[PDB]
Amino acid sequence: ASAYQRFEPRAYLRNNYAPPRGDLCNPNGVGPWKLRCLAQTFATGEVSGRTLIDIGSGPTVYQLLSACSHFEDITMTDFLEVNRQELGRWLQEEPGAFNWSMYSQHACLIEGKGECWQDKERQLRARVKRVLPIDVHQPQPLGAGSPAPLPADALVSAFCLEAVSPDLASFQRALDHITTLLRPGGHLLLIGALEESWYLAGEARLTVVPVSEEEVREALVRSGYKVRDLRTYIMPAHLQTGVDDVKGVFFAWAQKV
Amino acid sequence: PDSAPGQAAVASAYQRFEPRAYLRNNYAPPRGDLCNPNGVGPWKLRCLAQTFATGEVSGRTLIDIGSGPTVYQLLSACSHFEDITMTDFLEVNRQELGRWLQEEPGAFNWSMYSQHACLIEGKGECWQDKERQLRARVKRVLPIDVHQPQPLGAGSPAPLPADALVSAFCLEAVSPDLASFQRALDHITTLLRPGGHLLLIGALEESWYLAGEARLTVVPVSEEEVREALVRSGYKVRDLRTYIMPAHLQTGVDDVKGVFFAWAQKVG
Ligand SMILES: Nc1ncnc2c1ncn2[C@@H]1O[C@H](CSCC[C@H](N)C(=O)O)[C@@H](O)[C@H]1O
Ligand SMILES: Nc1ncnc2c1ncn2[C@@H]1O[C@H](CSCC[C@H](N)C(=O)O)[C@@H](O)[C@H]1O
Ligand SMILES: Nc1ncnc2[nH]cnc12
Ligand SMILES: Nc1ncnc2[nH]cnc12
Repeated sequence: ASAYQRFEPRAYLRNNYAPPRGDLCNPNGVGPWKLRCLAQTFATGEVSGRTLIDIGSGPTVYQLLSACSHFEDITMTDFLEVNRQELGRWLQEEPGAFNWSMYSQHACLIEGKGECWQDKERQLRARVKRVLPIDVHQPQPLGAGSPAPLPADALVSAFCLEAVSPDLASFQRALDHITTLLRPGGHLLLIGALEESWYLAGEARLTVVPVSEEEVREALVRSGYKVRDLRTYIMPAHLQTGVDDVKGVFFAWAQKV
Repeated sequence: PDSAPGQAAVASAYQRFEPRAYLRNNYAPPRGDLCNPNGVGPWKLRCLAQTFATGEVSGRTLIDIGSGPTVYQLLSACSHFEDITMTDFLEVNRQELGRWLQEEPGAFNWSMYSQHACLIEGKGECWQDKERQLRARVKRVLPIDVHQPQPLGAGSPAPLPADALVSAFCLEAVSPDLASFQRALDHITTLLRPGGHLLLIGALEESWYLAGEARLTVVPVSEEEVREALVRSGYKVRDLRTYIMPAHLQTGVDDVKGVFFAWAQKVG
């Protein structure tokens, strides 16, 4: 909460999206697995519409690489100004931007439509209309007079809720909050840490609520979703690096009813 | 008649061939643009990928004829051959390949090509692994002159006869006339085992191209002239496709009208 005031974007990108965790060459890593989950889901053709909002974007864009060709209006979000700034640098191809090209390349590989990674990035940059503040702890996470088209046809969120909640109940409530952003029938792609209790972001040490796959499932059900898919990636030893105590990564494809 | 004159002219002209300018001319945009699938680059890689994808072209040893300063022509090939020989007439080109082999920063950057080849091969291979494997499998870089009856010389280092040949934009670019071209095709053919395969890529109806100061005179050939030459040398033509160069890609770096890709198997 106040702890997020020390959160360092570059340290976070370093710890999670640079080697080893960010190596994409080996298909058994967390990176390729996450991209794979995202791509397979959209390749189904069942997740579609006009508008999409990414909840708790942080300083990362990989979570939208497969989504962007299915949604012409995209809203990115985060609670921190610094994350939003870091997003801006990439979206505007400004100097010092993080280099997401490995991931863009990999989404292209996985998707298998012969697309060059540059076309992929252009499209993503083209369809992201706005980068907005957000606080999942608020009943109206986006605020009141949001420039964001509501309700969204679809939601994405990776490593936010559990990462910003002290306990299960808070986790459950935050999920309720963002769900009100989602149109009935809409879709939610939720990615997150399993059985994690802390992670580091430079000088920031974040407290995390440790959640299990069944708990995530139950929270989704409790929030009014049908769970279409819930998969688990177990974190191999060589990717336990001192930056957290994550045990695994869950991917959930839920649909609002 | 006498082949020494024409060959002498060609050797004289190539002394001015500039690898960086040539690379810039043909492998940087717009000709190098890999994003448009209708562009020449994507078409070349695609011809190679699909040929190797048949699984019908394999063995232990491969020789790339007239490599120049480029490696793209081996990207799809390298997963099918343990031992690859690269070759060029010009030391400056050989040095260029040397820089890429050592993975120096000053080396020309081929990774867009490596990536694109990974993309269309469709095995989810990252481009660093593809590159890593090409570097490992290139066992030597050798001088060569396709006009000599033994293009690699006598007692060459190369494992002979090779199981397969690749050759991109070499023969026509160094043969003053059709007979020269034919003779050259004959010479490289002696390097290949019977039943082996040759993958030939080249310019169609081109009479000149630029490589810096060097402006080289090319023998313009047609698809049919190419086919007959392959037959004349002892090959069965398995595949001969043509790409017509788009007007927007005719940049004044040459007068190429199109590009040919031949898949030929040496009779035996
Ligand atoms: N109260 C709150 N409401 C909404 N987002 C918050 C929040 N407190 C912190 N965040 C954001 O939650 C994110 C967790 S990490 C960033 C995750 C990123 N989506 C990726 O996939 O790697 C951080 O960007 C953090 O700034
Ligand atoms: N007499 C000869 N015998 C064999 N190769 C020759 C030659 N004279 C010039 N060459 C080489 O023929 C090449 C033509 S350029 C094509 C290079 C590369 N294979 C490509 O795909 O882009 C030049 O590298 C040139 O140095
Ligand atoms: N909080 C976290 N823990 C483990 N892996 C992550 N990847 C992104 N955020 C993470
Ligand atoms: N000499 C040449 N002419 C036309 N296109 C080429 N691509 C590579 N070399 C070429």
